Amino acid sequence: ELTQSPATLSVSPGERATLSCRASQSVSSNLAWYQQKPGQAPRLLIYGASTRATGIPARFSGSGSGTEFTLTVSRLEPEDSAVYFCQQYYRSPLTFGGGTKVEIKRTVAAPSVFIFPPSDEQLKSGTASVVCLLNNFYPREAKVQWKVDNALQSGNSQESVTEQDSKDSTYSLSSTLTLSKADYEKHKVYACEVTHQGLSSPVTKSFNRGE
Amino acid sequence: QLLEQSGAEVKKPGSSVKVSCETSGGTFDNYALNWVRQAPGQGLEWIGGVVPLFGTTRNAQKFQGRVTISDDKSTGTGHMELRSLRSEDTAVYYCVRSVTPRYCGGGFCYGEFDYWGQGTLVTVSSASTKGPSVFPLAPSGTAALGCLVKDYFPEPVTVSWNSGALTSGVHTFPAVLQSSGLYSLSSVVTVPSSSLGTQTYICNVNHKPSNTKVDKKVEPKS
Amino acid sequence: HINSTALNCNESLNTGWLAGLFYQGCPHYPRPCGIVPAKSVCGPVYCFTPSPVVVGTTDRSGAPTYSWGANDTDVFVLNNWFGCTWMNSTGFTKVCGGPWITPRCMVDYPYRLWHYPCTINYTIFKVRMYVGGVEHRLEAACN
Ligand SMILES: *[C@@H]1O[C@H](CO)[C@@H](O[C@@H]2O[C@H](CO)[C@@H](O)[C@H](O)[C@H]2NC(C)=O)[C@H](O)[C@H]1NC(C)=O
Ligand SMILES: *[C@@H]1O[C@H](CO)[C@@H](O)[C@H](O)[C@H]1NC(C)=O
Ligand SMILES: *[C@@H]1O[C@H](CO)[C@@H](O)[C@H](O)[C@H]1NC(C)=O
Ligand SMILES: *[C@@H]1O[C@H](CO)[C@@H](O)[C@H](O)[C@H]1NC(C)=O
Repeated sequence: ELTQSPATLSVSPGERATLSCRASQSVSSNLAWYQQKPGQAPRLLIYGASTRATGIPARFSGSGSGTEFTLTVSRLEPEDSAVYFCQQYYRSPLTFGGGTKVEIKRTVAAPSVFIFPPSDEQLKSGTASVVCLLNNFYPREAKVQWKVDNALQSGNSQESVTEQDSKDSTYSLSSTLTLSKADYEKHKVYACEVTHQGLSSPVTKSFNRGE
Repeated sequence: QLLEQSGAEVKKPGSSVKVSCETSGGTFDNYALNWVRQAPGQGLEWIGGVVPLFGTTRNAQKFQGRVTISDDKSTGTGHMELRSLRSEDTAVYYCVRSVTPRYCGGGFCYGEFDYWGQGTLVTVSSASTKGPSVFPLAPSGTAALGCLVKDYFPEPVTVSWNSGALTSGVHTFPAVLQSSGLYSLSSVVTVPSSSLGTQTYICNVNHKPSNTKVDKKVEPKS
Repeated sequence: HINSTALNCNESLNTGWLAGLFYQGCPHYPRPCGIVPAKSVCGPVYCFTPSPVVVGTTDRSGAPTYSWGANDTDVFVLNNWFGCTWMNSTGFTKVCGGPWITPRCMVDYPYRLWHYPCTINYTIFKVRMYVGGVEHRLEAACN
């Protein structure tokens, strides 16, 4: 059984990333490292503890034997944002470590904020979804508050956040406010207020029902 | 080398599922076919594998008796059949093929996993399958627009834009489970404001479990 | 019959050689064939009568065994054919008595290329040769 600690890492571009795999019992050198980029299958990086797989850039390097293993990524770049898993093939059953998710740091970037009213088609069917988009920001922490005719909302919104972008190391986030058609038509001003480190003051985007 | 797996699936508990693994080009030299799964938020778990030259198999204990893994050496198509499905079996299942064996022990062989399929999400649920409703997120020097993909079950849906001609700037968000037990997601893209009303934007929404394919036109409102 | 194949293989030092079990640098007399413990063997054992013959794992009584040579009781009884060849557990070709019928021709058999990789570019010919008083037809691989 394989232990990867810590389960997360946050490292700056150009610097070196060091990942740890500990086996509970010797696996000699029968250990592989895989990289799993967002939404993709894992790809083999290292086998036999230290041999680079074909087509793997040389800045990926493994070492160790027995129970202590290390994957080293030299000169990190944005494309390296991923989960890395170790795996042993010394004895059956084959086992994997739990993974270490590497986030690549970048400069603070404010979200670009967009608000979208519910479509006429959806509203006709009895429900209103109001969507607020926070596009391409860093770091991941961000707050979205919905206000309906200046009344702060609670309990009627859900958020979803992308995985870190492999090219610009940003996140995007969507917040969806869900209302019945009847509640939606009782009010006029719909606003989402965005608080983020990259913003000196909170940004508000809004629309009035019916323009 | 590219491994291509059959599409996503939804199955009632107790049912069976068979996932296939096809090689893009012709078959290539490999000595073992294995299968590996990943729960939606979790890590990687080995299911079992087959060494076709010797006809041997190994399975992890959780699957002993209900999994059959096989490999068609003539077509290059591999299979995993998983039986007696339970809800805990919901997972992305990955096909893997190994090229260079590293040790053998009667009568099975082991080594690193060279090639991975893109993965097959299998959902095991007693709930009803439901295709999504797709609504435009209309645009108001960079504009944003999108498609809201509401009230479907189970995962996954895929969204492309303009039949794949538009990929830069696209964000298709992880689905969220709503209180109704149905999923919702949005897909957005940023485009030049000067393209609005001149460039056509269509989101292509695919929900394989309900065999739904929807094209939605997104344009600024009147 | 198939799981009478000893399959104790460990790439260890030399890397890659075990692929030759599945698919595709270049002289003392060998010792006579005896009883070989299956635990040291990786892949099929061939003997040469001079025609190639596979010998499966048995116990020491000759009773066939079917455990992929994984047990201490598993052996190859090779004392009788003129010689035998196999791969040992760490990738070394072993001979007792290779199966050369000529200074430049070797008996051909499914694992010739694995056991004798320096004959990869030899050509296969249907030949006939006199062993003792017995003509034999076989396929040979020649320089
Ligand atoms: C497989 O064959 C090789 C070659 O004979 C064995 O390696 C020899 O082992 C002895 C005992 O330790 C050494 O004294 C020799 O120097 C080794 N020779 C070489 C070339 O390394 C090896 O031990 C055999 N493996 C098994 C499992 O029997
Ligand atoms: C494989 O082994 C099993 C038990 O070890 C035996 O019953 C079976 O006959 C063997 N198969 C072949 C084809 O020899
Ligand atoms: C195989 O050999 C390695 C060293 O080359 C050793 O550590 C291991 O214990 C051996 N047995 C295996 C991998 O089953
Ligand atoms: C080795 O032999 C014992 C008894 O002789 C048997 O129980 C065991 O299953 C054998 N090993 C394997 C791998 O079959």
